Amino acid sequence: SSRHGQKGVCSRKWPTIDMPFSETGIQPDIIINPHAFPSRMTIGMFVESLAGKAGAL
Amino acid sequence: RTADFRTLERESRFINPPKDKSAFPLLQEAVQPHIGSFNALTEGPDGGLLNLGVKDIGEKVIFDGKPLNSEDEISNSGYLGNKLSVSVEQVSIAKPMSND
Amino acid sequence: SEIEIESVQDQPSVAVGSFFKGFRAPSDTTFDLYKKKKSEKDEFVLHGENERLEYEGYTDSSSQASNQYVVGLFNPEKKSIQLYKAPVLVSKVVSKSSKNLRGPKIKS
Amino acid sequence: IVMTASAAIKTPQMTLPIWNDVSDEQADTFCKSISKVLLSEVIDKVIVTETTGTARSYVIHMRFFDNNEYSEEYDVSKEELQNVISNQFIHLLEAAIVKEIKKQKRVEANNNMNKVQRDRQSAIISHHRFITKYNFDDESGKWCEFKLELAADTEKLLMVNIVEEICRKSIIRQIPHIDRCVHPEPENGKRVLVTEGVNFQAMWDQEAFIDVDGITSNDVAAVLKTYGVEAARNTIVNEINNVFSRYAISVSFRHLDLIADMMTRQGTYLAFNRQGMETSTSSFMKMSYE
Amino acid sequence: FSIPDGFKKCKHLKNFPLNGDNKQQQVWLIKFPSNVDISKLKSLPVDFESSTTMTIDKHDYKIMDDTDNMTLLVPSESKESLKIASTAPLQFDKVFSVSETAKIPAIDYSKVRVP
Amino acid sequence: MIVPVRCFSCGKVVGDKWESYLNLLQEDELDEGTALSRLGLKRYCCRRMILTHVDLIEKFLRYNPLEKR
Amino acid sequence: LRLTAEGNKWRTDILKTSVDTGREAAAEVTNLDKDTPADDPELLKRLQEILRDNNKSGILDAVTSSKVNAITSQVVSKCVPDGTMKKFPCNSMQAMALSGAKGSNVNVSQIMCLLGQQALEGRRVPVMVSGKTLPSFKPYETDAMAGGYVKGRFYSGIKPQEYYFHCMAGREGLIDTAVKTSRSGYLQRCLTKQLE
Amino acid sequence: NKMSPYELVQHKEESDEIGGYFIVNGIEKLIRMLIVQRRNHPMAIIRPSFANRGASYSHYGIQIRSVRPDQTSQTNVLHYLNDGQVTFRFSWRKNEYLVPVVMILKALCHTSDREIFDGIIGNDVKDSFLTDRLELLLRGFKKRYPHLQNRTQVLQYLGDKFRVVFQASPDQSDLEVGQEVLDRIVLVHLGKDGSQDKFRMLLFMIRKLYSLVAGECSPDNPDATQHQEVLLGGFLYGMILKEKIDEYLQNIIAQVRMDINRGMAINFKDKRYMSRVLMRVNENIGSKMQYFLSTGNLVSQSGLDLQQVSGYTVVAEKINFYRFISHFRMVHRGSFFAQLKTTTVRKLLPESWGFLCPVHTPDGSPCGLLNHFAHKCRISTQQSDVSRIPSILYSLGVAPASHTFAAGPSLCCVQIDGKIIGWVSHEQGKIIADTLRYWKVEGKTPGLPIDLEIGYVPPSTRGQYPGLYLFGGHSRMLRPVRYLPLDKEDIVGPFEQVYMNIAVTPQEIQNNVHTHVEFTPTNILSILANLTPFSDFNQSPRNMYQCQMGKQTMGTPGVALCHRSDNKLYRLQTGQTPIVKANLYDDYGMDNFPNGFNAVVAVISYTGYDMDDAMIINKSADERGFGYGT
Amino acid sequence: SVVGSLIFCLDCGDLLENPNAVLGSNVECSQCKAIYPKSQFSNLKVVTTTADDAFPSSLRAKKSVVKTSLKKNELKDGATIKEKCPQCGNEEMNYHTLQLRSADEGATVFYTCTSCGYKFRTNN
Amino acid sequence: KAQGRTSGKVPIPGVKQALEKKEGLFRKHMMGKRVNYAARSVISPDPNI
Repeated sequence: SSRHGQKGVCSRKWPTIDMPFSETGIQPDIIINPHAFPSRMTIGMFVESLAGKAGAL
Repeated sequence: RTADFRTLERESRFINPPKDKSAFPLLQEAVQPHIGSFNALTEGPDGGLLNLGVKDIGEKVIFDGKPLNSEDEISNSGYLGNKLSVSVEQVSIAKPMSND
Repeated sequence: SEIEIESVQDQPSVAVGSFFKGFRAPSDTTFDLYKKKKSEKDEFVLHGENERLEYEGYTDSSSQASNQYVVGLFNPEKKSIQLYKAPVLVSKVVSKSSKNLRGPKIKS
Repeated sequence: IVMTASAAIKTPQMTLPIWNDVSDEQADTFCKSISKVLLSEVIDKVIVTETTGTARSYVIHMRFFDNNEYSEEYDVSKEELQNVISNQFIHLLEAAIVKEIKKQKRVEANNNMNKVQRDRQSAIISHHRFITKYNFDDESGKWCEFKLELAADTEKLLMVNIVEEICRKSIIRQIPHIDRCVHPEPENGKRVLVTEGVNFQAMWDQEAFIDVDGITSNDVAAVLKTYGVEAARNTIVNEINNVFSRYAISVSFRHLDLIADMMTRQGTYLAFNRQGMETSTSSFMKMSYE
Repeated sequence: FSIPDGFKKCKHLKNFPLNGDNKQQQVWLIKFPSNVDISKLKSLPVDFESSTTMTIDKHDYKIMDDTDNMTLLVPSESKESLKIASTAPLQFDKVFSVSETAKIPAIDYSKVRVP
Repeated sequence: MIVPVRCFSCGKVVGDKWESYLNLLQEDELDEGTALSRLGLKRYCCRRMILTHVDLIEKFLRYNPLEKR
Repeated sequence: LRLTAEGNKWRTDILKTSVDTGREAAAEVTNLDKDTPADDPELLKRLQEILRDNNKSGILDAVTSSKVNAITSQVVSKCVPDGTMKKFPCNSMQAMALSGAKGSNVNVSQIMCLLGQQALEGRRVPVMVSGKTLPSFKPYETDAMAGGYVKGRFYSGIKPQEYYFHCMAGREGLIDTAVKTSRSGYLQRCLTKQLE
Repeated sequence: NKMSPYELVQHKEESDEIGGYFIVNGIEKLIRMLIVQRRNHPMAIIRPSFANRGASYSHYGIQIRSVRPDQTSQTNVLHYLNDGQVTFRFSWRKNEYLVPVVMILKALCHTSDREIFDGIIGNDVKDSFLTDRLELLLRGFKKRYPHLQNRTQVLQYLGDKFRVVFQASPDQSDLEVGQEVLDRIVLVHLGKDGSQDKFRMLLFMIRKLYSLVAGECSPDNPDATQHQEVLLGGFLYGMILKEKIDEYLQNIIAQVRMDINRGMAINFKDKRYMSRVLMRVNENIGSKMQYFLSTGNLVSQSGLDLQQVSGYTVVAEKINFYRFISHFRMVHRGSFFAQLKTTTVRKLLPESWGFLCPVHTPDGSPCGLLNHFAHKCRISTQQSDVSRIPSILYSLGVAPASHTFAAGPSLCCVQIDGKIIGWVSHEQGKIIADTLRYWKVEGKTPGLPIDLEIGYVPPSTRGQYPGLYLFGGHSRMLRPVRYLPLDKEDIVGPFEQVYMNIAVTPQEIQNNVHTHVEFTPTNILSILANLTPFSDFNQSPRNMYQCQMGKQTMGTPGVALCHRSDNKLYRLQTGQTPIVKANLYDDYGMDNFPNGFNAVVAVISYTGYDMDDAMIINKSADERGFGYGT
Repeated sequence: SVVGSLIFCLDCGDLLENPNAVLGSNVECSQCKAIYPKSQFSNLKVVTTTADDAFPSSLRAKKSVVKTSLKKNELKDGATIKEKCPQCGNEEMNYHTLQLRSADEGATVFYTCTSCGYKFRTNN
Repeated sequence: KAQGRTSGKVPIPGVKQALEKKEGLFRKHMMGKRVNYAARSVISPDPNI
C-alpha cells in the first residue's frame, strides 16, 4: 500500500529482463496501473511521486 | 519546502540515548489522559481521589441480637447491643516490589 | 451630575432583608440584630418573634466578603447623600404552630 | 409485497385519472373536496379565560382564519364550522373534562343577539352537560364562542391543553380511509390525482370528475377485496416493477409474472412466508424451511 | 434561640435619620466591590441615567442604574433597635450599581493578518 | 537495521558507503546532495538508498543480553 | 490533470460569479427582494427562523443547491473537454473516462475544475445551534462556501474549511455500507424455497 | 516514572517507552476511553423513550449527570408529566425510584410557597402558561401529601419509605435516613451541607423544563460533542476500586451477622475476634481489579452510572507503532450505540472541530463511533481553582443569587461547575464573558486559570437556553487557539466553541467578527491522519482508508524485542524514512519506528497482471531484499 | 397576595386553599393562622392563549414570512450537464452520485435525462 | 419446555433443538454439506489463460 489508500495485492513477481527501463537505466520496483487513479482520486500520490523524485535527486 | 531529515541527529541519538529529559516531547503528551489520570488516584489535592473517595462510603454499622439484661424498661427494648462502625480512612498503592 | 458623600458609618446603622415577595410583617414586633465574632470577621444574624411567626435571618458566606451593599439617603434639593454600610440579611419565616415531628422509626 | 403480504401497507395510495373536461383548476377544487380537514387546521388562536367565583367558568374563544382563507384553502363554509362545533366538538370536549374529573377524584367582544342566534344557543344548552352559553359569527365566521361552567368542587384544570388535543381530533369533513388528495405532475400525459389512503367505494361517486374504470391502488389486499384476484395479480407486477424501475434496474416481466402467479395461486394474496407455505404438499420443504 | 458563641447580640446601634416623610428623603441602595473603599473616596458622580464611568485607583468603573424584594430596616428606638421602615412593606427610590470595567484592546489588523 | 548491500532498483553495491557518508556529513560538513554525488551515486534510485536510510541497528545493539548491565 | 492558462482563467471568472449566489438564494427564501445586504439585521432574523424549523431549512438548502450547481456545471461545460492542456489523443485521464475504461466525467471534473456542493442526507451541510456551520464562519453567513460549496479542486488542493465539509460527505457513504452488509438475505432465501 | 531514556534502555525498555497501559497475565492491556455526558450541567432533552414509562409521561425532561469529587457519578432526571405533575428520577443499587419534586424541594431547606414560586417565576408573573403549571405542582402536593408542614417532617416521610434499599441501621432515625437520601443522591456535585445551592439549581431545572415544554428552548443534543466529556481510563479504574472496597466493608458485615445468626462468640472490643472474622472475609481486592482488566466485564453489586457492563478494556497492540499510539488517542461513544438501528450518532458534526479527527475513524461497523482525538486536543485531569472566580464575578456586574430571585430565559444565569452563583442581563453577560477571557490569557489575574472555559450562550429566539456557564473540572476536552488581541495562547473547549468565531488562517481574519485564529490548520487532524502526505489532494474516503491501512502495516513494533514474549509480532527488516514527509513526523519521533520503504514507482500499464488493486513488484528488487520482514 | 389564580399567604407565604372549594365560608392559613371566612377575594381571571405550534396547518404556513413550500415545477436542480443519452437525442443530462462501498472502491453516477426523462445508470 | 433449575444456560438441548435452528440438522447437514475433492484459494489475475 502507499500512504494514500492505494493498496493492492501483489499479482506477479516480474523479472528485470522484461520490465521497462529508462534513459537512466532504472527498472521500477513497483508498477501501479493508471486505471487505479480515475475513481480513487489519490492525487496526493501524483504529487508524492514527483516530490520524492526531486528529493532523491 | 525545506523540511530536513536529521541523519546526523538520528545516529547520535540511536547510539547515545539521552541522559536528561527525552527528546520527542509530543509523544509523552499523547498519553497524558492515561498516565496523568492514573496519577490522580494517589496525588493531587485532598490526598488523591482514592483517599477522598473512602470518606464518601464512610461507615457500615450493625448491632447485636444479644441483650445486656439491663434495667427492665423501655431502655431494655431500646437497646440493640454494641455496634461496629467499621470504616476505611486510608488506601495506599505501593510501588511494585518482590517478596521472598 | 455629581454627588458628595457626608458620612460612611462602620457601625451597623441600617440592615436590609431579603424576605419573600409580598411579605408584610405587622408592625407590633421588633427584630434582633446579632453579630458573629471570630476576632476579625463580620457576619450578621437576625432574629424575631411573635405568637405565630418566629423568623430569623443571616447573611451570605460568599457575597458579604466581596459584594458590599450600601443604603443611601438623597433629596434633589440637597445634592447630597450620606451612606451606611448596611448588610443584606437572607431570611426565612417559620411558624411556631408547625414544629411537629413523628416517631424515629416504623415502631412496629 | 413479496414478503408478509400485508393488508396494512405503511403508505397505501390511489391513483385517480381525471377526465378531459375537468381542468387542472377544477381538479384542484376536487382535491379540496376529498382531503380531510381537521378543525385544528382552521383555527388561528384559542383564548381560554378561566375565572372563579359564584362555579368555575370557562370561556372558550376561537379565532378562526378569514372566511376567504379557510373557504379557499379547505373548501369548508362557515355553515360547516357551525355543524361541527355545535354537534361534534363539544361532546368530545365534555367527554374529556369528565374523564379528567375521574382522575381528579382518584381584541374585541360581541353581544346583542337576535332570535335566530338565541334559539340556536337554546338547543345547545339543553343538549350538553355544562355549557349554558354559546355564540357564533354568522356574519363573517371569524370567531366562535361558548362559556362552560363547572362546579366549585373542582380544582385547577389546564383547559387549553384539552382544547389543543380535541381540536386536533375533531374532523370537519373526512371521506373515510382517505387523508389527503394531491395533484402531481402528469408523466406520459397521464393526468392523475394521488390519494393518501384507499377507499374505492368512495371514489365511485365522483364519476363526473374521475375516470372510475381506471383507478389503481398499490394496496393489493384492497384491490383483491374489490376487483377480484386477476386485478390483484396485475397490482403485484406493477408494484414490483415500480420498485426496480425507480433504481433504473430492469428485470424481465417473465420473472414478475411468475411471482404474481405463485402468490395468487389460491385465489388469495399469499406471502412468501411460513403461513403461505402451509398450502403446500411436500413436508420436507416445510421442515427444512423453519 | 440558643445559637452558639461568636453570635454576639448588639444592644445599641447608631441612628438612621428617616421619618417616613409625607421633599421626601429618597432612600437608595447601591452596590460596590471589595476593590473599592467608600471611606477612602468622597464622591459618587453619577449622571441622570446609566451613561457613567468613574476611575478610582486606575480601575475603571461604570455606575449602572437598575431602579426599574429587598426591604429596608431601621432601629426601633433603642432597646432591641430594629423595626421595618414602613408607612402602613416599602420600596427604595433610586437603586444604582457600580461595576468594574476593563478596556479590552482592539485587534491590530496590520500585524496579526500577514499576507 | 544495517545498510543494504546492494541498491534495490539498479544493483550497485551501496553497503560500503554508509560509514563513508556519515563522515562526509560530520567532518567535511557537506550537504546531503554533494556527499551523495562524491560517493559515485548519481541515479536517484541509488541515491535514496544511502540518503533515506535509518540505520536502526545502533538502537538494537543497546540490548545485549550477554554483557552485564 | 492540468488545464491550460486560458482554461484556468475561464474557471477563475465563473467561480467569481458565485460570490453573490449564496445571498441571492438566501434573499429568495426569506421572501425579501432586490438584493438586501448580507449583514442586514432583518435578513438575519429571517434566517434564524429558517434554522429552527426542519422543513424551512430544507427549502433554503434546495434553492441554494440548485443555484450553485448551476455554477458548477457552467465551469465543467466550459473547461473539461476544451480548456485543458493535453487533449484526448494524448490525455489519459480523459481517455480513461470517455472510453468507459475507468471512472466517469464527474471524476474528471472534480480533479480538474471543482468539487462542488457537498450534499449531506439529501440536504446541505448541517449547522450548529448558533447558526454557524464551522467556527471559522460568521453566524448565518449567507455564502455558498459556508454552506458547503467547494470551489477547490483535487489538482490544487482544498481549503481547511472545505476539507472538513468533504469529510462529512465521505462518512455518510460509509455508514450506509455499515447498514448494508446483508439487507436482502432472508428475502431471497424465502423466494428460492417456495419457487424451488 | 521519572527515568531517562538512557535508563529506560538499561532496564530493558524502549528508549521512548510510552506507558499508559497495564500488564495482566502477560497480555498488555489498557482501558478504553468513553464519551459520556458533560458533568454538572442540566440538559433540556426531548426523548421518545420517556413516554415508555407509562401513563401521562410526556417526551420532555431535564437530565443532569452530577459527579462527586471522587469522580463518581449520579444521574438525576427531572420528568414532565402531561397532568402538570413534575417528578424526579434517580437510581440506587440498579433500581429506579420515581418521586415528586416538591418533596425533594421541601426537604432541602425551609421553603415557603413564594420561595418555590419566585424561584421559577422571577418575573413572568403575567405569563399565564407558566403560573398555571405551577399550581398543579403546589396544589398537587398539598392534596396528595396533606401532612407535611415543615422540613423535619417531610424528611421523616422520605426517610421512612427509603430505609430498606438504603440499608440503614435501626439506630438511624427517620430524618437521619432522609438526610442520607438527600446527601447521597440529589445533585451530589454540590456536596453535603450544600443544600442552599441544591435548592437554587432544582428551581433552575424546573423552569428550564418549563421553558422546554413552552417551545422557547431548543432540545440539547446529547450526541453533539458540546454536551459531552471523556470518561478517562484512570478515573474509571478508581470508581470500581471504591466499589470493591465497599463490597469489602459489607462482606465483613455479612460475615459478622452469620456469627450472630449462630451465636458462636462475640466481643467487638476484642482484638482476637476481629482477626477471626477477617480470616474468612475475602479481602483480596486486587484480584477483583485484575479481573476487570482481564475481561472488561463490569461486576458491581451497586451498579455504576454507565450504560453497559462489557468491553471496557482492550488489548494494546504492537503490530506496528501507529497501531499502538492510536489506542491511546481513541475515544468511544459507547457500545450501547453500535446495537442501534439509527445512524445519526455516527454523523460527523461541526462541534468536533479540533476535538475529534474528521478522518481518523475505522471503516466498517464502528464507523462514526470509534473516532480519534485531534492533534493538540488535551484532557483536563485535575481541576483548577474555582475559589477565586465568584469573588471576581461579584467585582464585575453580577448580582448574587442568594438575594436576587430572578429566574428566566430573559436573564443570564451565571454558573461555575454547576453552581448557580448569580444573575446578569444579556448585555452585561457578553461583557463579563469577554473580560473574563481577556483577564484569563493575560496572566496578571491571580485566580483565573487558563484552562477555565467560559461558555456564554447569548439569547436567541427558540435556540439554546441562555446562560454564562463556566467549567473547570476534570475529563474536559480542550484545545489551543490564538487570541487575537495580545496574540497569546487561549485554551478553548467544545462548549465555548459553538458561539466563538475562530479563523483558520491569519489571512481570513475579518474586521469585528473573528476574535481567535488557529495556530496551524493542522491541529484539527489526528496524529496518523496528519502523517498522510498532501492529504488535501486525495479524496476523503482515501484518507480515511489510509488510517485503517496504516495501522495494519508490518513495520517496527519496538527495539527491545528480545526481552518480550508476545503472542505474535510483525517486523519489517529494512525500513526507510520518507523523502516526502510532514513536519510532525519528526516531532512524534517516528524515525525510531520506520513504517515502510521508498520505491521507484512507475504509473504504467505494461504487463496486464494489474487491474484496480493488483500491482507488479520487481523480481530482482525482491531478491535484493525489498519489503522483506519476519 | 393574588397572582392570577393563586393566592399566597401574607406573613408566612403559604398557599391558601381555593376559596370557592373550601367548605361553607371558612378558610385559614395552615402554617400561621390567617382567618378569612367570608371570602373577600374577587373573580380571579387568567386568560390563556394557545401557543402557535398547537395547530399545524398549511394555512398557518402561508401566514409565515419565509418561503415554506417550493412550487410544482419551478425548481429543476441544474439541468445542463453534458452526457450522451442512450435513447433518442439529448446532449444534456442531470446526474447524482451516491457512495455504496466500504472505502475500497469509489462511487458510481446515476443519470436522469432532461428531454425524455429516461432513468439511467452508467458503470464507468 | 422444561423449567428445571431456572438459573440460565440450560444444558442438553434435547432432540428438538438438535433439529431446529439456522444450524439444526436440517440446514447445516442436509440442505448444505461439506464436500470431498474441493479446494479454495485466493485468486489472481491473468490475461494469458
